[PDB]
Amino acid sequence: MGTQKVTPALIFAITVATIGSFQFGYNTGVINAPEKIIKEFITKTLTDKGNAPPSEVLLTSLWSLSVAIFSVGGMIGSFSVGLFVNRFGRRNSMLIVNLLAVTGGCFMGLCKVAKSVEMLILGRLVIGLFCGLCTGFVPMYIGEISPTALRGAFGTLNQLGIVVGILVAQIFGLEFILGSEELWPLLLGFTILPAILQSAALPFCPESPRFLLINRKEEENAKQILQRLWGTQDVSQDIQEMKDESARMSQEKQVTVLELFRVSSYRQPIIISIVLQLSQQLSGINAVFYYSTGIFKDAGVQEPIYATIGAGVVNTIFTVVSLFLVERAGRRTLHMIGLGGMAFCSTLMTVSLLLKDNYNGMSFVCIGAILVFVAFFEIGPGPIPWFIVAELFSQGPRPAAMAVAGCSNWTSNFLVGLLFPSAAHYLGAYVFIIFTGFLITFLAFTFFKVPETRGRTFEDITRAFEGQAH
Ligand SMILES: CCCCCCCC/C=C/CCCCCCCC(=O)OC[C@H](O)CO
Ligand SMILES: CCCCCCCC/C=C\CCCCCCCC(=O)OC[C@H](O)CO
Ligand SMILES: CCCCCCCC/C=C\CCCCCCCC(=O)OC[C@H](O)CO
Ligand SMILES: OC[C@H]1O[C@H](O)[C@H](O)[C@@H](O)[C@@H]1O
Repeated sequence: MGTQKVTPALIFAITVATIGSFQFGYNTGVINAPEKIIKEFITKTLTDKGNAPPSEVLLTSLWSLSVAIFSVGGMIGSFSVGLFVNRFGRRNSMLIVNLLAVTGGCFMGLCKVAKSVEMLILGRLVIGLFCGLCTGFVPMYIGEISPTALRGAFGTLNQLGIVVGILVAQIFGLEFILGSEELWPLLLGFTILPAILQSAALPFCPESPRFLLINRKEEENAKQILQRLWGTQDVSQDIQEMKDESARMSQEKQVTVLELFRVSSYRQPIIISIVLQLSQQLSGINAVFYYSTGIFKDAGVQEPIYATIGAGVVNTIFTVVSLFLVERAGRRTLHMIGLGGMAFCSTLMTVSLLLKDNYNGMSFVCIGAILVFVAFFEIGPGPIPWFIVAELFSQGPRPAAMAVAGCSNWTSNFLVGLLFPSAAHYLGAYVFIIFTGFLITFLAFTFFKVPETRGRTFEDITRAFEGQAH
């Protein structure tokens, strides 16, 4: 660190940014607990308007739309990240898009009194747009304001906000909290509250000093930001690194999404970036999490909701473990340990489910395998893919790269949700071997192809890719 310090100003800026992370986690998790209540809302709304009651097929299809349109919004929003952050700045983009959060939140909060299934769906779409933007904005901002020596640790706070968001959503989802037939619209509308808090705090957060110096050529203002954030007058090493990046950006053509795949020095890190997002989603994490309640039930958990909240707690604990290890073990090591551990547990899910009707003891192995799967997920594959894309690129290509990588993350999530039910229908317990196959494939990819980013400047990493390309 040298004379660099973790100041209250720095902790403030990072924590305020991760309110967006919290929003992504909350909106991801919140819809699941009130599924039956929301289906009753859809039924009653259709018949209140005079229609025939929907079949189970239509209810399932409208429920699935309500859930999945969030991912569609996220695909669009994440892909749009580059547009916003280069035009408005990183801090200013986070401020502006809270208009989407409050709007989507109000649509969801008002859909019941408006007796409108359309408003629920529109609300989920709009909050999806917002969350997709957040998943790119937050690790970018944190990556650009963090001291290099702590960039991974601070990057992991993005995922910590996400898993805290999921857990709070699960806890609120309880029937005696906000998950009642009465108040479920408030469960959804809750997302307006972190938006108001974040929006009030964001003006007092600095704009990215990298955006200021490199994109806007405001060296003096950037230097003063760093000096305050890092609690030291001496920031020459970092300013000169940014000036090197400014020279680079001035010497490279304006970056487009398509160019990322055409240029060898860009194609290596964008393929790494995309494959790392795939390793996160094609792990099956959201399928395992969503369907955990039913799997727990089938293995004999009498009160499955408590096991799923237990998973949410494990989810949080091991994100904190990752936080404390990622600068020591490095990104490569934690990502590989997580992928390998998940491959073991997903295989054990298949084996235990195949055996449990003959050997009941294997029921408990199944329950344990899901919990340990989540633990290994958060050791690396949860936190690292979101922030590592910021690390793999210099200032110029970073927004387009995070747009592409973030979109690939949301899109692969969408595909898992779309295809998993059919795959499970044909393969039964063997469906989890599909995730095992991906996990192993990406474990091999990570070992051979993913560079260690810990403690390295963006310019260091970029020069290394150019050297490999040459
Ligand atoms: C202007 C007044 C505003 C209205 C008042 C509303 C406050 C009540 C709702 C709070 C949402 C809770 C926000 C939770 C955000 C947590 C961020 C996070 O999870 O941080 C992870 C890690 O700590 C990163 O440092
Ligand atoms: C009504 C009787 C109770 C039965 C139900 C109790 C289970 C509720 C808690 C957690 C479920 C997991 C949700 C939190 C994690 C979300 C994982 C996820 O990926 O959710 C996406 C899914 O498509 C959704 O949108
Ligand atoms: C009707 C039978 C067809 C099957 C069901 C209909 C299709 C569902 C499609 C996608 C669901 C994806 C769930 C969306 C919520 C997950 C949000 C999330 O946490 O991830 C976002 C992104 O992946 C960053 O990680
Ligand atoms: O903790 C689970 C969450 O981890 C990561 O943030 C994923 O991007 C998200 O899809 C998942 O729901």
